[PDB]
Amino acid sequence: PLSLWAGWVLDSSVFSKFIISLIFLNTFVLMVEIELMESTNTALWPVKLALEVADWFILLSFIVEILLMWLASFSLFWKDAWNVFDFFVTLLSLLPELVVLLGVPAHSVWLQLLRVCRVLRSLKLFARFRQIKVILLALVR
Amino acid sequence: LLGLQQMILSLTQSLGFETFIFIVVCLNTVILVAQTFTELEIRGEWYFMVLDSIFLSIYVLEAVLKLIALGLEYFYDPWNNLDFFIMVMAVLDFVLLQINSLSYSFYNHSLFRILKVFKSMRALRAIRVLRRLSILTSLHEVAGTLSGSLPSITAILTLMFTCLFLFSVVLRALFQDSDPKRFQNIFTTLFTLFTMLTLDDWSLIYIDNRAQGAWYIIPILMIYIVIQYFIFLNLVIAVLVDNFQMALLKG
Amino acid sequence: RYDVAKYGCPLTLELGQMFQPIVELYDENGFIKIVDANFILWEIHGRN
Amino acid sequence: TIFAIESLGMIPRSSVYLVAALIFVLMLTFISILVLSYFWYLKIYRQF
Amino acid sequence: PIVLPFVQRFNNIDGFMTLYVAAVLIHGALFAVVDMTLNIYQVQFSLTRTEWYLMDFSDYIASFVVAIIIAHFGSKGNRTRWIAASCILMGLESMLFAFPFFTYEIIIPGRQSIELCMEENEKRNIICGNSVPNRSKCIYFHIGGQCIHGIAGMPIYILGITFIFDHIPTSSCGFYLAIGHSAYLIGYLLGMVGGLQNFQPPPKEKTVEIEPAKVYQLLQSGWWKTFLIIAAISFCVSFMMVCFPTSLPGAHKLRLAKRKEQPHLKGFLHNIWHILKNPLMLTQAICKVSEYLTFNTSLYFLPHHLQTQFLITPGIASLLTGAFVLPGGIIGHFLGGLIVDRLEMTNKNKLKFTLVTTVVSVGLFLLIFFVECQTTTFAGINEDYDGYGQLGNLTADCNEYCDCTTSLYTSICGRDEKEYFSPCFAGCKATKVSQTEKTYYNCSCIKEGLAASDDEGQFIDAIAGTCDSDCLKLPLFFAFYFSATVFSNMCSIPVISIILQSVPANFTSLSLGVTYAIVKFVASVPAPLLFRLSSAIACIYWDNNRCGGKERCWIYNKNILVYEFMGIWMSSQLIIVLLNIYAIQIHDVVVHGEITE
Repeated sequence: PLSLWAGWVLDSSVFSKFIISLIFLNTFVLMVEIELMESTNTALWPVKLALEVADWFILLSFIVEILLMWLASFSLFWKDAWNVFDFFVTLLSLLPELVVLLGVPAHSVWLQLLRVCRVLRSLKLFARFRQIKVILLALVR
Repeated sequence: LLGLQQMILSLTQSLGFETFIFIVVCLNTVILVAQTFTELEIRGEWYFMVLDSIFLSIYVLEAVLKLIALGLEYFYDPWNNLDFFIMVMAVLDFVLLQINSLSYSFYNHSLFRILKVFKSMRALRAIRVLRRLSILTSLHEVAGTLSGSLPSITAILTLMFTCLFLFSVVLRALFQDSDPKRFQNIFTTLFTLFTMLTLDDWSLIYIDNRAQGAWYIIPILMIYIVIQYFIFLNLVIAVLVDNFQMALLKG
Repeated sequence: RYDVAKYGCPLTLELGQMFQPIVELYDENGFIKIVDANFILWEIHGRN
Repeated sequence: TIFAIESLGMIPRSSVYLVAALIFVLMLTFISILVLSYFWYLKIYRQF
Repeated sequence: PIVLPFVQRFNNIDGFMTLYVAAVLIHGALFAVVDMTLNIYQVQFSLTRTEWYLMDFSDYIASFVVAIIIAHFGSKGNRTRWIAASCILMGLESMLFAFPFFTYEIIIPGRQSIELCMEENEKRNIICGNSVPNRSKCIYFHIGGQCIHGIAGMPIYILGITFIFDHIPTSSCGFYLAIGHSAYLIGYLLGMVGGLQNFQPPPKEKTVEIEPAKVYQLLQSGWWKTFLIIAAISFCVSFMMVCFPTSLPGAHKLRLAKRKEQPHLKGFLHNIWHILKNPLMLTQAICKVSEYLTFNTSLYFLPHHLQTQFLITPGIASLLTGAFVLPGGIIGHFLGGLIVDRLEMTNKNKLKFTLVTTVVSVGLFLLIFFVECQTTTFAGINEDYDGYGQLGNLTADCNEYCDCTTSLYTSICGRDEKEYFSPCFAGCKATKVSQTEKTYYNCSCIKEGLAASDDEGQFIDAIAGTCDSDCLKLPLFFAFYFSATVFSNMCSIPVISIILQSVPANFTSLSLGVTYAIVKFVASVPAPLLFRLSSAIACIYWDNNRCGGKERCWIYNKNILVYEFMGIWMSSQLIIVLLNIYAIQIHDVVVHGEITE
């Protein structure tokens, strides 16, 4: 198991399709909930709450993703390439759950910065094309 | 009337498509450019739409001939797909006007706006099929050298799309309860980010945001403006300059 | 305990709206004029 | 003069446990899927 | 002269399986209708709960006395003919159950008893009990219907699974068992849905006292329609299955492929000796007994738990327990079958898999108990009515004025967060009723109260039903019950797959009957007595003033009932775990002895 399991779930095309589907579903859902949080549609209120809680479930999927990352080289991954930036962004995206469970966010929440951080991480971990990659290499050099 | 009908249709289609289609589309273009023309329509408005219906009947005859023609390879042409789409909306709005009665709003409504823009790509397709001859080789080569680097510019516009969407999300998030009245929804948001991307009264944004209580949103807008400007404009300019530069290096 | 003989019929105001307390003078036969003065509002018991 | 105002607000039900039920349904289904994939890979690791 | 390809495809194994699914579905629908029909019959037709227990046990004892005899009969004769005979007896049973609800609908009506009750008197309509006459005939009809129902329904569940065992490979035996159990489960769901869509009163629920009489007519009319429909469907299924040939072509092809590469009392005794000598069968039998006991206890106890803890009205509580015990159960059965079918599970791996499933189910039950340890809103039992009267002040002048009967007392909720039994005793002599809600007017025996309330055309309105302010634990408990039902339904399929392995092909008929005898006699007979003993332990404060011999209680002690039922469930699950940990070692020893590598 462990590293073999991480390799198998990375090699399987069903897991990659599922995670990218969850990624773009979360990005599409994210802007919907901020549009209306009132009693304009009573029948659409519990399902909108369920959509926000589906986003919380995507955060739990990020938790099991970092569990799969713990299954990898563990302590060696603490200092690496942009994957460690992705790990830090996922930690910052898990943080709003803690700051609403114990922080009482009637203050400068700064949930929006972490939200846009996880949004940009999702928009960069979208299986970027080679035409994007070559122009990105040109831009970084 | 199978393959024999197909080859008869091919020969007579060449002949009648060279002869009949050119003159009737030229007349349709003449009446349409005399029609759009919002000074002579009051010197008209009665001899105009009858000719529209007549030439739309001619166009649906073109559609009927193309449907009875060879079929699949005709569909394989994207311009012919656009023609089929245009004829679909043409028969749709024609029968909508023909049935009358109905139960929705009328007398120059939004659907009528959709119809006259439908007649606008009808005029565009007439213009496109009138230029079968004398497209001029100089601008033909210019257009080919324009279209040579399609993947690079499509990648750059995808990048600029992702960057604008990210900037829209972060600015709408940071501007909550900070008088959203200019950009209260997603459309007006992305339009304000379009103005910020097109250098349009963002200095006015700075001066009327200093009147508000938030000041740190101005450096954020500042750095976002300057990085997206320099990166995108420089990338597109460089890409198209080099694309024409290999063409210059060749013959 | 709230009531009507000492407190009157209460308002049934919907979700948040705009209200101006505007008061007019009245005596004996009927009202005299609208009142332009300086007003103070206070709750019966006390809130913040 | 006296007057009493009763204005409706927007304090709804929290429904936090109502949606925590959905949370629990979801990660139980994910655990069941992981267990099914676990047993499948226990069947198919002996080939390698 | 029927040589049609339709026949040549209908004699295939899938053709048999389709009619078996249909028969199991209609049997489940009929059983689900019959159980609640008997319950409402006992509630409405003025009888005692001991008779409900008696005619519920009649079906179980009929199944017990028919199982062994029909296994012995089908072990020597054709299974198809006995299945057709059972379906014929089933179709007769449905009409025999329908007949009393149409012939004897004038036993206890609201006002139609014109011989001894008169319309202008209210007290004389509830006395002069002529309903007790012409009821013993209905009791005889129902006990005969239950007997013939068991005798006609059991062989099916015996011989259909026998057909699956003897003529389907083990790669699809699990699938067929899973879809048969799912057919029974969805039959239970569909039958309860059809029953409760008609027994419940129409949207004119809250009219004058002709409403109970018209409900009394309507429920028997609906049962009369549904039972005749079920009888016609069963007779059509029996006639279609009669045309099936004895020698199945696919079964004969399977037997020809597998050929290559007298049930005497002495043989019966030798078979019982082999069963008793092999301790795996005994372990699986006691495990199935405990699983069935836990499932039946949960099904009987969950609606009562909802009423006593979450304030869930009986029919709504039973509807919730039903409609949310199926989506977990059918998925668990399907997964349990499909895992074995796809992965070709072995016996030791099956035992380990069942042990793991039972361990996680025990953990989930512990989590359920931990959640139940939380507090909730309390209704009643407030240590006397605020000092005004004692426990027994319910028979006051307000109770006497409007002539309330203590057997149908509901819960009203005042505006001062105090809940009162007997809303008519609460002092409300006026009842003006809205289209979607029941309420009471001019309440005088109530406390001060009148905190906020709400009305447009009048005032002083006490709403009906039990008010709840903290009911968010119910979805959490329902999700935990989903998981528990999944892991309870998923354990049974590997047990039956184990049962298949240790029995040869020629004797596989009697194993199902041997297990089902212990299912219906050892488990199903003393379990209701134990449930009644636990219920009597919990319900100490019976209604001794009028109700008398423990027929209706009011104070259901939540902590004591939760603790006792959870102790019983934990003891049963630990018995299952201990049996599995014995059987793992036993099967390992047997495998080592038979391999001796």
